[PDB]
Amino acid sequence: NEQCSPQQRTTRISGRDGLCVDVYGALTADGSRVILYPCGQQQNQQWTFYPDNTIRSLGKCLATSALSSGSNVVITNCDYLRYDDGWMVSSSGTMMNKSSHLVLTANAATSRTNLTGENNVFAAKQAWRIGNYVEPIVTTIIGLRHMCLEATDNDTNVWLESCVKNKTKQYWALYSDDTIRVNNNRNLCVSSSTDSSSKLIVIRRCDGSINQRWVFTPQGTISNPGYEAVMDVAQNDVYLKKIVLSSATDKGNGQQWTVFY
Amino acid sequence: NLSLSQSNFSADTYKSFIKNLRKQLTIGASYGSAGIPILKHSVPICERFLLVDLTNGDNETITLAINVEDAGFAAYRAADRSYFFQNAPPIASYVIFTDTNQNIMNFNNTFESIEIVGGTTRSETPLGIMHFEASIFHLFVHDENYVPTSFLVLIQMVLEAAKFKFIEQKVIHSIMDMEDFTPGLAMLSLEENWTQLSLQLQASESLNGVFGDSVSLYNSMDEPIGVDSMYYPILTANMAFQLYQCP
Ligand SMILES: *[C@@H]1O[C@H](CO)[C@@H](O)[C@H](O)[C@H]1NC(C)=O
Ligand SMILES: *[C@@H]1O[C@H](CO)[C@@H](O)[C@H](O)[C@H]1NC(C)=O
Repeated sequence: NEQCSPQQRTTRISGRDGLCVDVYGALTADGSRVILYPCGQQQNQQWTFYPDNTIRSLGKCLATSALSSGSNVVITNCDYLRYDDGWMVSSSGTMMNKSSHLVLTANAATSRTNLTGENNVFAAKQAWRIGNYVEPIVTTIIGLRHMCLEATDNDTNVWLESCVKNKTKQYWALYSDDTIRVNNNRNLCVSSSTDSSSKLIVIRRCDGSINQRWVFTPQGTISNPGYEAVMDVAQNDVYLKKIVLSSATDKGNGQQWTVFY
Repeated sequence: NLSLSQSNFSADTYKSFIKNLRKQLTIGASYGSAGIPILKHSVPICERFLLVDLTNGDNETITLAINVEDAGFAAYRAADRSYFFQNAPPIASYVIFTDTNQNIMNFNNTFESIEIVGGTTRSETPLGIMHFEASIFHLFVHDENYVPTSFLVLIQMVLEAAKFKFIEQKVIHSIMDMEDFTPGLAMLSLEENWTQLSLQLQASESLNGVFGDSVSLYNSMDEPIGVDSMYYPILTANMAFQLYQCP
């Protein structure tokens, strides 16, 4: 009965590179800006969610500051939002202002940045994990023929190999920004091709792009929502050593994956 | 009936069996924001049981009745005999295994009850092929000393595996290598929290996917991970269906 209608929950919000959503300097004036900052236990990184679709820290509401893209996300007196529909968080961690459709974004070339309301392109820098546990989740990723994804060729390529417990290059760090990182080189991300001639999924330097945003779906796929495609084993043949981005299709089993943590 | 036989037991056939068991259990399921199917509720007794056949190395078959509301075993049949848990739905015996000699087991279908009656816990009960086969056998002959542990084995390797891809994968690791295992904290924490995760996921619809209470799921290094929202891949790439909990 009452457990079906939780009245609030206080948690943290982490995203790009595992940093936290942070009211800068714990300032409380209306329009005080929100940034990314290393995660900690400070009050200015505690966000309380309420069933009115507000998201609050230091008693005030997370909000966009403009109707068009590129302005800061701020906190402001929640009474200023009385006739506002608030925030909607998608199942894939997109945080959207319901009215403007702008999404919470860490847009700069660095992670050490002001957070802004931008047009959604499903970039990794627009992906968020709302939750108190902010760390990357270390896991193997199991796919066709019960095999494990492995980082190969000095961490530039990725394909399926027989699972070997503790084999270093078969471990992945699942970050709050929906990136899939090489566990012992967390500056490298699984990436869809940046060359339009190739559909090959590779490993590249983490850069916040659409190419690097991956969603583990309830239907068992690894989806790139920006590119409306999923990870697939080339020709449903693990011995080809190629994982590609493809449109979703239930012809074989090469689009099925799960996590074994 | 959906079935699995020891003579054709590969990682591939086991995986297909679990895939199909999920499909059958989720006929008529409801869906929320997370997109993880929610089992049916208030199902008429005549429609409440899904039957699955397990065959051992002697070509001896048991038929287990699964309650489609909670993905738990209610009863089973072996030849012209059947056995019902104490806490099976009171009317179940008029609906399933009607043309058998029916018996009541004097314990509930819960891990807690089974562990008490058998004197042994899941953490000391090995899982793997020998154990799956032996458990079908012990249930077929209803060897009272081995019935409780036989349920601990089969509930986990069939039903808990259906509930959680993580557990399915553990069993697959075990079949591929013919390497037995006891469930660790990772597996046990999923089993323990299936109902709680179901509640929180459904409850979270009103809080932008944030839970009312955090749930602790252990990883394979025995570290607890707090899941206080739907935004954890160890939940959403793992839990295959939920108990109905909220309107
Ligand atoms: C959403 O955007 C609208 C229009 O720009 C604005 O009026 C409102 O304050 C915003 N609400 C939040 C919570 O960001
Ligand atoms: C078994 O479940 C029944 C409900 O059907 C309950 O009354 C009883 O207390 C349970 N037994 C134990 C000891 O868990």
